[PDB]
Amino acid sequence: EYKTKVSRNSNMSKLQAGYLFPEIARRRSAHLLKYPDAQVISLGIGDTTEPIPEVITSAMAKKAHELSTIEGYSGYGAEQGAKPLRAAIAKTFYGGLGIGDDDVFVSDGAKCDISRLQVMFGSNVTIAVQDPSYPAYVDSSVIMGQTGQFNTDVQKYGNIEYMRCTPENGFFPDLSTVGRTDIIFFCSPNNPTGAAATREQLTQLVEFAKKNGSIIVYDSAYAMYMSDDNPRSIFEIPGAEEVAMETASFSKYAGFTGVRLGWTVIPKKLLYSDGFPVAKDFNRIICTCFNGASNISQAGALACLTPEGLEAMHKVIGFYKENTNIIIDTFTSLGYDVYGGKNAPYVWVHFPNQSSWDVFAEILEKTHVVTTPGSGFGPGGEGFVRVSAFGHRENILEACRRFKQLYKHHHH
Amino acid sequence: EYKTKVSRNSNMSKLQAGYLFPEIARRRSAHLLKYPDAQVISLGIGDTTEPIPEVITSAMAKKAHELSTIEGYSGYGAEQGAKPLRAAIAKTFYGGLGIGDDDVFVSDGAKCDISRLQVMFGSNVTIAVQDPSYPAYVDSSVIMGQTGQFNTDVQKYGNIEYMRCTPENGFFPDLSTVGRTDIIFFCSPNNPTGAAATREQLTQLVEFAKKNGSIIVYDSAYAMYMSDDNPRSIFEIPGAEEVAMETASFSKYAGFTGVRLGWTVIPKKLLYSDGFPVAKDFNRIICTCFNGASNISQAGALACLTPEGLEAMHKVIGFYKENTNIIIDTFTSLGYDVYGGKNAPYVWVHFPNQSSWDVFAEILEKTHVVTTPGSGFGPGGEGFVRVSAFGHRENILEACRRFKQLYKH
Repeated sequence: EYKTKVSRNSNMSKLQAGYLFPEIARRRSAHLLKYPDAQVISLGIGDTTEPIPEVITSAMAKKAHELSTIEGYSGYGAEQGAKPLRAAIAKTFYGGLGIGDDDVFVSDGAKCDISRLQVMFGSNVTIAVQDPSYPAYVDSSVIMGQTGQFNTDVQKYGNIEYMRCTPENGFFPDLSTVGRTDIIFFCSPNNPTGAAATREQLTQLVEFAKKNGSIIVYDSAYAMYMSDDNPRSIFEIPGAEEVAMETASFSKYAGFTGVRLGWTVIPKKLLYSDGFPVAKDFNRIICTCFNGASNISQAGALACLTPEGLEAMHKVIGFYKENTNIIIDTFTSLGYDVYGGKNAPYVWVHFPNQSSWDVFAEILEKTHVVTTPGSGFGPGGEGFVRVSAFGHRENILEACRRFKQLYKHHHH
Repeated sequence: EYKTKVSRNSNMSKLQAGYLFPEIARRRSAHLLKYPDAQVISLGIGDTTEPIPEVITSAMAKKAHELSTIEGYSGYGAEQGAKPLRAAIAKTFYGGLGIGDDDVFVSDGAKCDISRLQVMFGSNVTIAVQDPSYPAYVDSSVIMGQTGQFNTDVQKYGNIEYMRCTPENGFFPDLSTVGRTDIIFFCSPNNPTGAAATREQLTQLVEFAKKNGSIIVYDSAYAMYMSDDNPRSIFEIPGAEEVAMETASFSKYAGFTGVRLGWTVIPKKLLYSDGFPVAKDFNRIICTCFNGASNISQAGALACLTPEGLEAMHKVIGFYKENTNIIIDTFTSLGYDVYGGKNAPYVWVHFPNQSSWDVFAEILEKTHVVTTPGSGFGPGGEGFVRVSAFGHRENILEACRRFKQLYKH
């Protein structure tokens, strides 16, 4: 067989396996070969299951129809996004926090923004992540060349600062034990633990970043699920504008998981060590490596940020919050320690003295329910299982009755 | 003022200025400040102007409505793209060329694919590009750290192999003078020259890559504008499957510039030096760094690849090709050497002994038409100007009558 003379990217070689969620998909397929008549319920990947509100899809269809008229047709948008959408985002989510429309960059999703920010930061930065955290932060770091090899003894890539978040520290890092890095990826409410940082904790985080001269990348993707009285944006902390940016998405709010629209906010006071504004490099990246969110997706997002859109999103979020309460009540009834669920549409269940992949496998085998093993979100990680609350009501109720059957003899 | 201690990415510092088209749009904005009532006609960035056919928009609207029903709602799609769409692409554009549905990766656009491919290749590869060429290839290379600084004496970034394409060589490089690199970015029909490589030239390119152990990244974004009888896909050349991948987009065929859908084709027999298949690393990038093309955009694309869709696209393409002819006849009547326009919806006009940025500025100032200066596409480059054919018929006619008035005399 012919082979080229080009070397495989050594950063790709550093990666341990496939992305977590593809590997789950594999095990689910293998399960269905074993049990062809199983009624599988997926509470794994956090994918929304209910229809997008009519107020939102009507706007998208209307925009689509307009594209076939002389008067309504539009080509390329500004790659930062439509001005009225940037304005609406700035007002709706950041009004009072000193964010201008020009600080908002509209994307096709937070996942893709993470990787574009990582292209911008480059191979020479060091990163810190919550441990556990959404696996894309770590994986994007490895791909960009920011790390060493994976150490199988500690289950960590070298040169990443994994800030451990545990029942014993209230799922917020002990910052006095955290080494300096250039970047700090910080998610609140956190995926997978569900923990939302308090104002006092975020204040300490900003103070930490300011003293270390770090940039915080704040992921507020689940902030609309907040029930506790905690900040929804990092920009609520005075000083955040000198050390933080924020990334977010409509995915979990509007059912936009397949529609594709997010944003990143980068303040004017966020500067590199030479005084260069970070937002100017992001703008370069966005103009050269991206061609903007879909015009139809942008019109949907614009429809969301209206009285009727906002009411529709509250109703949807409210439905998934009650799904999460059912799940919480289920595991608590069975005697497990269950974390999260209060401020986020998933629960973080403690299965001490077992490996999370084993618990994942046992739940899948016995109940035909897919969950997510905690070690998929990093070594801190082990052994919790994340259970998603997204699903039709009857599917959630049925999953929970299957859990009850599986776990009835465990406690006490 | 407070500054962090994070060091600016030194690859960002390398970049000589803003991206080409934003910098033009700035000059356009300054012009409208100076003359608020100027009737500006834009023939700069190749943005489509005609409405998307109803067959396509009706499919997208229907998909949008379906997302509001229990039965029609869908969340995350496969990051690689809906299997029926990957199948439609494989069959429609590559049927008979040995391309399987699993070799197709559906994206939100070719510009974004070039960047994802460059993340995949990483910092340690060297690149060759046509000179002139579409600026994203070079800029993505600089961003990924594949280059040195910009050299102002030659107008080139260090460590990039600029393959010279000229009227004199038929806009195809003398491959015996081209140094070995890992990657060869090749556009056919080329943007900005309009030149479409013949089957023999492409055969030479494949033979060149094979003996050098290079990967060709073939950009066929304008291939549907082909008039000459030349290959539309690199995979028409036997042996391309061992050395080449292809990228393309719906933007220019369906007016999708704002809708967002393209694809990359990576063949099973394309392997890194250690035997590892390239498509496998691409798939890993796509699962980690991307969440899939919009479901509505995929529905629109699926409707394009039907008899009705293909008919609509043929009609729109034919319209823009007539526009191009008008532009060619205009500049030829004025005594300019004009290249391209046969196989692409833009014309490459030679303005001898003059700076293309100066020409761009004169045209804008005097006629209120925006063009693209050739130096924007690299040192080879100077001083040509690219004129796009995308526009309502009346605006193309008006723009041409403005050029005639300015130059005729």
